[PDB]
Amino acid sequence: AVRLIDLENNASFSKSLNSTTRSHKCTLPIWAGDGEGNVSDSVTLQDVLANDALVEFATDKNGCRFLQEHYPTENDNDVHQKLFRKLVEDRAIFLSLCSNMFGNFFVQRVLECSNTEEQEILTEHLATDLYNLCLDKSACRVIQLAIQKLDVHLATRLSLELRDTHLVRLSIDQNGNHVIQKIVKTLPVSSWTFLVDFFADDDNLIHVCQDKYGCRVIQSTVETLSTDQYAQCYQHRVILLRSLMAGVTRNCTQLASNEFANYVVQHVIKCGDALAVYRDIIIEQCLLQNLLSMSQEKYASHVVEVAFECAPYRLVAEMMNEIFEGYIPHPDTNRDALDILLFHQYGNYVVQQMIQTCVLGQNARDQKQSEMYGMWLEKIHGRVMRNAHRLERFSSGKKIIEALQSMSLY
RNA sequence: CUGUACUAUA
Repeated sequence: AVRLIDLENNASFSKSLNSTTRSHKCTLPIWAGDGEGNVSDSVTLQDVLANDALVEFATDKNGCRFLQEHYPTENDNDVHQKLFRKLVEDRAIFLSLCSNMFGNFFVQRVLECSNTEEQEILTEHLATDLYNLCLDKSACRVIQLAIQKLDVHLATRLSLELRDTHLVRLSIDQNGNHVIQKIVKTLPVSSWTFLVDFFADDDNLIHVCQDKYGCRVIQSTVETLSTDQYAQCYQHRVILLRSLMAGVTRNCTQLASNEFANYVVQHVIKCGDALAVYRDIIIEQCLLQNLLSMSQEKYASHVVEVAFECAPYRLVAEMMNEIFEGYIPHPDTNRDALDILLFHQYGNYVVQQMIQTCVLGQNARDQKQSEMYGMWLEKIHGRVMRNAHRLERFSSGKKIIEALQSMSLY
């Protein structure tokens, strides 16, 4: 028949008429309320589409809960499609609803029901200002649900927008860190290798690693790059881990004594396996020659404690020899390192661990190692006995004496 | 006389 070109009707009054609300706090339009901030029972999704009020419901708590509850999950439903198109016609409106205290929860809902086609236009909108969406307290939850839910090439294309950005700022941010960890915990290393190249710099690693939030970023990266373990005929992850663990090893002395970085150092020491070489470097270059000072610190004494727990015998021997005979006695008190750590409110925990390691190590298969652990336990016992009159009045001394109890130091 | 962090939105 004859062609019919149906243009859409111009309506530049919708926003001006949906800007009228009852409460100045709510944004729900007055045609849809019941007077009490709730959504009237005659209101249907066809009414929302007809009055062009998707934004105004999404910016209100009860209107957005209405949208989330009645949003059709099926991708071929007509109302689903019309609502999705209203969401994504304007990029700036979409990025406003992502950054909205309430609207984000709707955006996450359309992610949960999405198909590759929808994910493509969602990804293209998010990529234009991904970094600022990651800093936002509301939009970062959208970004993380995207990283989980998108097809892997789409999420890769998204996370690559973070390259050449101020990643120190984003990593130590209250909101941004959980994005970066999500990337590292979900996407293939090929999608975030620029993070490992960024943390290869010493300055960036220290600033990010010595932070409330960035130390969890560094630890999540180390966990993901090391958990590969075997299943690898080649490497790649080993070279990336090596590139990162290099800076940790070069700056471990500072990191081990920091209020936050101590936990990353403990993870490296405690992990073993693929991190077991790096563990050894940390003890030989940072802990050794500094056991007495680090065992007196609030943060580093946990590092010394896990180092006694997890080290191989050949390093336990050097640590024991440093405590027992590696320090000059105090000029006025003639006090050695062991005497200091017995009565010290942090170092007592180190002494309790030395005893535990020597007790567990008596059951080792090698005879000489068993005799050496027995020798070290006997040295600690003698000093505890010469100071038991004072140690029995402390909780720590009661723990120490009960640990040395009824032993066979063969 | 007992000693450290993050685990964030209605």
